[PDB]
Formats: sequence, C-alpha cells, structure tokens
Amino acid sequence: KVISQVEAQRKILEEAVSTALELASGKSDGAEVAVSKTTGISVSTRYGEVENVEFNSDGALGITVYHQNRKGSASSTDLSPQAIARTVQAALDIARYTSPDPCAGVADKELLAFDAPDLDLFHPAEVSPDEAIELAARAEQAALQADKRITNTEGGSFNSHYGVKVFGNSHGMLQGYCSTRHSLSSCVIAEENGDMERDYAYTIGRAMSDLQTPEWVGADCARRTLSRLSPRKLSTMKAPVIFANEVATGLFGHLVGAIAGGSVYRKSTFLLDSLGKQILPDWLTIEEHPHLLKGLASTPFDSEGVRTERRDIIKDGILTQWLLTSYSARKLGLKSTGHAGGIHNWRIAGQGLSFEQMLKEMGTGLVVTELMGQGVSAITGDYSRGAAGFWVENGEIQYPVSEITIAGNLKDMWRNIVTVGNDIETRSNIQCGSVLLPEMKIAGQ
Amino acid sequence: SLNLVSEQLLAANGLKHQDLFAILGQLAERRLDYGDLYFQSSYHESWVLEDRIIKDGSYNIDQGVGVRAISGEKTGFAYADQISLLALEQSAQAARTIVRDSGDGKVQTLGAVEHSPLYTSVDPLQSMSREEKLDILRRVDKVAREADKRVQEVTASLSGVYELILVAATDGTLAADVRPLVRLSVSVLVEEDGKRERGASGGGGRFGYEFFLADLDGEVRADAWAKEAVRMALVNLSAVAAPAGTMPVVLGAGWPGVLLHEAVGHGLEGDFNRRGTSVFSGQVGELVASELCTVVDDGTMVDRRGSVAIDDEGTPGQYNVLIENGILKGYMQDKLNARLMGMTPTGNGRRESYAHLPMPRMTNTYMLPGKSTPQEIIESVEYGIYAPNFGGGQVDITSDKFVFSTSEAYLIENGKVTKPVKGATLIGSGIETMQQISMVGNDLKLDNGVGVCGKEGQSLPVGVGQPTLKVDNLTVGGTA
Ligand SMILES: CCCCC[C@H](CC(=O)NO)C(=O)N[C@H](C(=O)N1CCC[C@H]1CO)C(C)C
Ligand SMILES: [Zn+2]
Repeated sequence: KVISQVEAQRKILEEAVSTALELASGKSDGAEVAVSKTTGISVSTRYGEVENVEFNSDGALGITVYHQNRKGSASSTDLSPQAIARTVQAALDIARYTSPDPCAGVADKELLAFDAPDLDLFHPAEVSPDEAIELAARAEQAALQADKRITNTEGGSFNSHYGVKVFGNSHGMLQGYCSTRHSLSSCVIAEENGDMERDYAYTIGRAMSDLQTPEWVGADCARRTLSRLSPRKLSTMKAPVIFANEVATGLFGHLVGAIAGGSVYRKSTFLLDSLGKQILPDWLTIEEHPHLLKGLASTPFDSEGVRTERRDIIKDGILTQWLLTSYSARKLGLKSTGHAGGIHNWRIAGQGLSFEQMLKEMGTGLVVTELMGQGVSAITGDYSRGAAGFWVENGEIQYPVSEITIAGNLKDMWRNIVTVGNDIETRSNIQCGSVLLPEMKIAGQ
Repeated sequence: SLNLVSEQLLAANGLKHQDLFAILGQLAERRLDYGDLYFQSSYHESWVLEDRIIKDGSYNIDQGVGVRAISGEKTGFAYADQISLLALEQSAQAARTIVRDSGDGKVQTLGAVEHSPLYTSVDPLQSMSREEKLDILRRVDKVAREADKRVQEVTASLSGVYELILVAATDGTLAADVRPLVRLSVSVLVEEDGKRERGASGGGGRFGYEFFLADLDGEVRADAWAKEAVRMALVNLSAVAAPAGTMPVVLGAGWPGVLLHEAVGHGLEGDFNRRGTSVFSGQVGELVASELCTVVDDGTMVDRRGSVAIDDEGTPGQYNVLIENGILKGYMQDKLNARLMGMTPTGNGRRESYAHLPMPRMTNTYMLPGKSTPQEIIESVEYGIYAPNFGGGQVDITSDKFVFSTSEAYLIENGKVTKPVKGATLIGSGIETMQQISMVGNDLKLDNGVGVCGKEGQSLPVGVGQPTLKVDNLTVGGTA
C-alpha cells in the first residue's frame, strides 16, 4: 500500500520540478532544480521498553539559475505553487547581483542522464511503530543479557525510511527515483574496576530482509563493548599500525577530498602533482561502481544530473583521474566525471589474509578500531588523530588501548601500505578490509 | 515580542490561541507528563566572494510545527514543514500514540511571562542593502590580498538568519523569541616557492551586519579579521613538525575553550547523567577539576552567538555555574531530564529546528579568570606547547576521553614561545585533564562567534571561552 503513497509523492515532485523550470525559463539562460521527500519512522528503546517514537517527513526544493554566467540559488521546504514561484524569483533576483563566472552553469547536455537506469534502490516495508519497537528492544535486550558487566544502556534503535528524488534542468532532463534505507542498532555500557565503556553494533540495508537479526546486533554490541574494558594508555613510540576494516574505509576516504576537482583547481591538495603517479601500492586498485543494484551509495545520476560511470579511480597504485563536477571540470579544461555529491561505492579487494593472519604478520603493533578528531590536513596530508583499539604482541591481542594518538602523513601512509585484508566491511560506501601500515608515531605516556 | 510573533506564526496562518488549547487537549487525552507545540519560521541568506568576484548567493526558507508527547522517559514526536491546523492535528495525533492509556486531561492554563531581551528583533537580512553587504566581502578580499604578496586566494562568505519561534505547552508555558544571527568567514591560501597553506578567521553574533564594519581595537573589524586569516596562513606555512607525547600545554584565551566544551561540557548535559552513562553521573559535590577552575554555561550574554533569550522549551537563558572551585555543582537540563532527576529546568533545552527533538545542550561555556598573567604562564614552562588556536574537538562522555586539534601552535622552550609547529590532535581524559590545570590567566575571552556544536546529528550555534591556562600534562599528537 505504501507504494501508492510513494507514487503520489513522485508525481507531485515531478510537477514541482517542471513548474520551477518553466518559471525560470524566460528569465535565465539555464536552471537546475532538485526536489526530495523522505518519510519514515525512527524509534528507540531503553531497557527494552519504548523510549522515543519519531515520525519523519521532510521535503525540499532547490533551484539554481544562471544569467550572463551569474548564478543564484534558493530553496524552500514548502512545495506549493506560490512557494515555488517565490523561490524561483528569489534565485533570479540574486543572479542580478552576483558576478559572471564562465565555469558556472547547467551540466553539459552530452553528459546528462536523460534516460537514467533503474538501480533497484526501493524496497519499502510497512513497519508499524510497535513492530519497530520490538526489533529495537530485541537488539538491546540481546546485548544487555550477554554479560553481567553490562551495567547500563544507550538503547536499541530502529529506522526505516523511503525517499523520492527528482532532478531536472533547462536541457530538458527530468528524471527521478525512489529509495529505501532500514537500520537497526544497539549501544550498551560495560564497567570494570571503575572504568566505563560504551560501544555499538548495527545492521543496515535497502531491504528489511538484508538486515542481520536483532539477536546478531545485540551479540555484536556486547562483544565490542566488553572488548574495550580496562584499556591501557600506551607509551609514546613508533610501531606498525593496522587500521581495522571499519576505520580502514575512512583511511581511503581521505582520498576523496585530496582528488576533488574543487581542491585541485584551487591548488589546495597535497596530491596536486600526482595525476598518473603511483600513490598506492602497485597491486592496489580502487574500483568505483555507481550502478550496483541495491547499492548503499549507488546513484543513477549525480547532483547535477550527470551520468555516473564505472571507473578505477586507482588502478595498480596509479591515480587515474580527479573527482570532478561541472564547475571544477570547467576550471581544469576537463569534463565532469559525475561526482557532484560524492563517490558511489568504492571496492578494494583483499590480498588473501584474514584479520587473524594480519595480526600474525605484524607480530607486534597497534590495531586502531576507533578514531576521534578531524586532524587531517587537506593541503599537506599531515595526519594526527585520537585512537582507541588494541595492542598486539606475539601475533595476539594483549589488551585494549585508548587515550593515544597516531600521526604521520597520508602520502607516506598510502604509498607504503603492506597489505589489505579479506575482512571486508560491507555496510559503507567505501568497502575494504583491514590495512597494515609499517609505522606511525604513537603519542601516549 | 510575543504579540508580533503570534501575529506572524499563528494569525497569519489561520490560527488562534484557542487552537493551541484544542491541540494541547488532543495530546492530553493520553496519560502524559507534558506535551508541547513548537512553531518556527526562518529565513537564511548567504553570499560568497572567491577569485575576487561575487560567486554565489542563496536564499533559503523553512517553516513548520513540531509536536511532542512525553510520559516519564518516553517521547512521541511528529512534525510538518507547514504551519496549519491540519498539520498540528496530524502531528499531535501521531505523537500522542507514545502511550495508549487515557489521561485526566488536566492541563495548566497558557500564560506568558516576560523575559530579558538578549538581542534585537530587527531582521538582519533587511537592515543593510545587498551592495553594502557585498562591500564587506570586497573589502575583506582587498585587505587580505594587500596584507602579503604570498596571498593567492581568498574566500569570504557572509551568512544571516532571521528566525521566529513560539512554544506552547501543557504546563502553561507560552513563549516566543525572535532570533537574528550573522557570520563572516574568511579563508586565505598563501603560496611561496610551490609550498601552500591556508588560514581562516571570522565571527559574528546576534545582530545586524553593521558589526563587521564596527571598530575592533582601532581598526574596522572586517579588516582585522582579513589580516588575521593571512597571519594564520603564514604561521602554518612556516610550521615545523610538532613534538609527540605527554608535556605541558598552555592554551590561549577564547576559542581554545573547546577544551571545556569537550572535557566537561557534554559530560555535564543532563540526559547522559540522568541515564547514568556520563563519567560525571552521581559526582555532584566531588572534585572534578583543579580548585582554580570555575566553569559556567551562560545563556544570558547579550548579542552572543550561543545565547538563548528563551531556549526552545520557553525557559529563559540562565547563568549556570557547573563547576565551582573544582567542585561539581550540577547539570544542564531540558524539561524531560530535569523532571526525571528531580531538578529544575536550566535554560538548556535546545533543538536544531521544529523537525528535531530538544535535548540538553550548551549555550556559551567558559572558565572564569584567575590570578596569573599569560606571560607568567608561558614563563613557567621549560618545554611544552603554546596553542592559541584550535580547529574542532570531540568527546566520548562514557570513557571520558576527548580530543581537540590545534590550528596555531608553538614550542615553548625555557619559558619563551619559539617555533611554530604543525597541527596536532591533543588527547586526554576529561576529569584528569581538568585536574592538571595549575595556572589560570586573568584574560578571559570568548570566541569571535564561530562555533557549531553537534550532538545526535543536531547542529547548534554555541560559544566557548576561557583565559590563558596551563595544563601540566597533555598528550600531543605530533610526529617528532
Ligand atoms: C562550539 C563547538 C566547539 C567545537 C566542537 C565542535 C564539535 C562538537 O560539538 N564537539 O563536542 C566542532 O568541532 N565544531 C567545529 C567548529 O565549530 N569550528 C571549527 C573551526 C572553528 C569553528 C567554525 O565553525 C566544526 C566541525 C563545525
Ligand atoms: Zn559539542
């Protein structure tokens, strides 16, 4: 039945885009309009009882217009015809006061997804609040009952939403798509000898039937939380570092900002001179897969309506391309690569070792499992972040560690990766296993 | 303000006082401790200069209603991006489903009370011409570029928000606010012999854009900040590797008050303490910081970015002493957590918008000044770091571990500030770090009006402050 609510919403959104474009058309050289609507439920439990029930409904329309290469933008959450009219007028008025900028404008017609692919992103569920509560409660209760050292809770949580997005522009593109996301988590607190620790586990997917069970979530939550108890603060040292899979994804994630066209044309990236250079090991390829069916970050077009493409961003260690949008492409004398709004599923294969085998290879060193702070310079690659994780000796985890930092430079870190594990994290945009680096500076006692 | 806001949010949308009664009544059909209606309309603009031209401008509008039903620990919540009777009815009928049992229906009569004005009700978007606003950005560009030949790029942005809110609750609260907020941000890139670095400055508060053209220590504020961004960039360009490990750290006055925001601020929000999940839970009356430390959260500061004439529950902003001479005095609250803890609202019940739940949140968090001069503090260090500016920070309130990352820092060698060092993340335990504060300066200042605090995905304008202070032992995430 929810399919009908979504199809009604989609028709309304399509009409809102067409209305906005027509209102802009006689007064601008170009215009781009995006609208979205997201609806669903978010629930939490505390000690297995309902805590919060939140009903979500968010809508939005944005327009950008261009005249004499001058741009103006406006947005509204109200999608009434009169609100749309006011929004269009506001953008047009702004464009009288901004300066001509020839790199600005609607994306090139030759790059637009006029006939956008169906990526099967929409798997709705009629989950009632009571059903949502029971899933959250089950996850939380499974964590709480795992071990008597679990003495408090931050709850179970369940989220289920559907979305409709429509984009159009003055080249005649008008395409939209629907999507869903569902997730289930729990987060509990353990104590030992006057030390409290918190950790969490979760499952996420586009279809409810892709989720791990509540009991799986709770068991993982408890396992992770209990593993943090009674940490040591390491002494200041140099040692090898494994980025556990869950933070290894973020290690590769820093690449996005460093090869973004916006950073490149402004010369504000440490990789400015690295296009076609080997910045990673010669066996390492980062594959982008924007059209994976049901993919967590799949998209049929970027935020400027540009087609998304299968590309090897890194191929055998070599940086093959920048991540360009229409504006940054134009600054560089290039064409958009369909990266307005970010990256669309990165995949990095393992090199054959399990996490356990990686511990044995390293022998002695630090496993980082959680990082804190920004501490990454876009312009130099300098890296300094707070860390928690585990000390490893004799190829075995010895004790958890916290209240330490890890420091280095991304250029050196990336180039000298020893291996990547087969323990792939599969809940994220970037998916990879654990990553072994030969040395970082660890600050501590 | 209440009559003006009521005319704009209620009367203009076909609503009367008696509709408020009807909707609160619908909530009170259920067995609730509390219910509220939160109305909002807001207007945001931004303008950006880059490559010596006005590149971009935006105008963004939002409005809506949010409705909560609360019973003990429990909150039902629904909202709509429109202010209408139907939106209110739909939202109340969803929110009240948090409990099935009938209530007695006994609500308190709605009645507004006065609160102290903390900022103008004049709309900052309409109070200066567009070309005058753009002239602010043009002057920032010219000043930054003239400051040093190595300046190659300048991005300067101006943003302004005008927001009306009204809140009505089953406990009789009826209150409104009119909230202006403006911000100027400047980013510069410097280049020398193929080496590049960046610097930033800016600020603002709850007033019109004229503030950026007003005098700051004998110069035009915009000009002073343009020069500061360049200065920061050039320092960073010259910086060498930071040392690694535990050492004394002297923090500058102002924005380095991120220390307090992370080390104690979030940990003293009442939601975590009511649940027992904060390291500070049950520690009222204990020594949680050195005896030189008195930390306040102050929502009452005229014109400041982080202030709240009323919070989002209608509670007027307060000067709340959290830590007094090292002793924990209490927590920041919202109405839910105050009731559960047997305490009272403190003026810390804040929500990002009508589309989000309020929770306990900071306003302006700062440490009171002490007796030491900043020079005396620097002179006390044989080897360590002086960090007069930071980026951001983060805390885990359960394990009591926090970080914050330098944006300008120097070695101290033999009681003198010497070489600039590269950005480093500093890490410590909150309580243990506060207990290591051995000198507190006589030079309190707050940040320029730049802070955004995040909690549970909700961003808010928040201030920090402190004098210069010395932390005897803190772990510095350098490489050297
Ligand atoms: C009042 C907030 C104090 C700083 C802490 C916050 C994050 C936070 O809420 N931590 O608990 C932050 O880093 N905010 C940053 C921040 O506000 N900054 C970073 C540099 C200056 C200022 C500019 O907005 C960014 C990430 C938004
Ligand atoms: Zn914060």
